[PDB]
Amino acid sequence: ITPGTNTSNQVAVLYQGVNCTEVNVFQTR
Amino acid sequence: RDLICAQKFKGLTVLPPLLTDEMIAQYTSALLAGTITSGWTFGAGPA
Repeated sequence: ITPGTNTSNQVAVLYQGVNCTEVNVFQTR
Repeated sequence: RDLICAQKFKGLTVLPPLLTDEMIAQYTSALLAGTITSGWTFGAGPA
């Protein structure tokens, strides 16, 4: 998840198909 | 073992929709509330 290189360089990673155990942390659907 | 997890183990993973069943049901409630109370004006301007 990138808000845009011109805006910033911080990126978020979403591991689709995991329960935050087999990889801030927030478990979604 | 269900077929959902069975097909997932071969690369066939299903992505969840953006609008959940709860959020879609809330859109339908707004349409019903606008049709019964306002009529046809809630889609062509203000209610």
